[PDB]
Amino acid sequence: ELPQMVQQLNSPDQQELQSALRKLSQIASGGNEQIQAVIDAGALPALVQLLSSPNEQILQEALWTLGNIASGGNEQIQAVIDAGALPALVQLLSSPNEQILQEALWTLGNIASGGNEQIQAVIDAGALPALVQLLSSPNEQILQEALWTLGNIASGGNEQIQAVIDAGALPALVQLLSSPNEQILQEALWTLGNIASGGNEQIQAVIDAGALPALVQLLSSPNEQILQEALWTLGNIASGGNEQIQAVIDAGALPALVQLLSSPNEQILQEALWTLGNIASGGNEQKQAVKEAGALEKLEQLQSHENEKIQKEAQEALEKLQS
Amino acid sequence: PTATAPGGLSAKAPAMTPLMLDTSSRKLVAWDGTTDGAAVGILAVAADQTSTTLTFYKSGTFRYEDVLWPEAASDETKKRTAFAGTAISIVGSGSPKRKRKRKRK
Ligand SMILES: [Ca+2]
Ligand SMILES: [Ca+2]
Ligand SMILES: [Ca+2]
Ligand SMILES: [Ca+2]
Ligand SMILES: [Ca+2]
Ligand SMILES: [Ca+2]
Ligand SMILES: [Ca+2]
Ligand SMILES: [Ca+2]
Repeated sequence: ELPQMVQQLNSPDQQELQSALRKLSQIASGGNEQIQAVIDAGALPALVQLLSSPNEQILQEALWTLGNIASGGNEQIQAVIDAGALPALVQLLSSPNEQILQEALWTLGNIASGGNEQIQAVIDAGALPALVQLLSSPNEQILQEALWTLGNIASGGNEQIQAVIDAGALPALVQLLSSPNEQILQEALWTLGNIASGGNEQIQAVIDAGALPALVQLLSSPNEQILQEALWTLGNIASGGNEQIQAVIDAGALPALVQLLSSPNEQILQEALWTLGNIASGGNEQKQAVKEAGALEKLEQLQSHENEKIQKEAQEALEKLQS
Repeated sequence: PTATAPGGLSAKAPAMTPLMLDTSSRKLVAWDGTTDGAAVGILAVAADQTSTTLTFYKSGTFRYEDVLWPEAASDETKKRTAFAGTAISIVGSGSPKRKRKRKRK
């Protein structure tokens, strides 16, 4: 039944085309085994062709189908790439139509949720220059979707992270840390976290951008979600070299981190113990700063926590500090 | 310091892949993650099924994060104790995952 609908995507009859497009959209939402059935029927070249359609209703429907196919596995994301979707999607980034724009962002973000080769394919198609421009957008809906795709791109390897840095995304992300909008702030924190998860040169770029003063201030936040992301970013920066570990101490992170060791929130606690454990694995100067903050007695006490994850993280942190 | 040995890989293996000995071919293959204490080294240069010679580390201190552990290896302590009887040394692990997918309709 499925290869008839694929042939019907190029059929001159308007009712035939739209009904096939609607049925195929419904199948593309029914799990990876159903997504594969659509791909094996050869719908992908026809759906990509419809992204050039002068009919906004059809364009939106084909774009929605592709976005749901891109939510599948890496083999299904690659099938979307091999069908030439990326050049069409990068063009839809210059669209004055906010509905098509948000849908193109959602599809690109889902493609950037695949492997390193999938993320590199998004980069090679020149998606990053348009995304950095969308970071200055007054449209809160478009800004979040652009921040979401940027974050999924920065979730790849070191070269994929460096591509985000070289595009000039870091100054905007840092300015977005001062945002009163909790959703935009969370997304700007999530991207920075993925950038700091790479190597030492990527971690340094984050420090050079001036992310640490805002990151340290966000530790005094009553928002557990903002708190977890600010902590995860500071922890990833602290997983770098001693000079990078020193930049964390210089900003005044330690008194806030030590205060967070009092938390009954096992999620905040595990991340606070991990961040200090990374700072503790540095040189003598950094170890002395941790001891000076009063972490030693806290780390030693948290070794008696009932939860094995907290117990192990406290043990690892205290070990790295005293060695 | 890096050692060399004949390679008997069945698929692509990047740098930091743990290696074990294949008793049949007498060549080095990727460590299964099921045979306890069978890991002999860590791949230094990315290789595959066509590669004749593997360049690997037979000694050194490596972080747990840096090593590309196989899917079959589930136990954290069994991974740490995989290089038992060798000059290799392991450290500690992280916490979550970060690849976001959004399915609608
Ligand atoms: Ca039109
Ligand atoms: Ca408009
Ligand atoms: Ca607005
Ligand atoms: Ca607000
Ligand atoms: Ca790291
Ligand atoms: Ca709260
Ligand atoms: Ca996290
Ligand atoms: Ca609790």
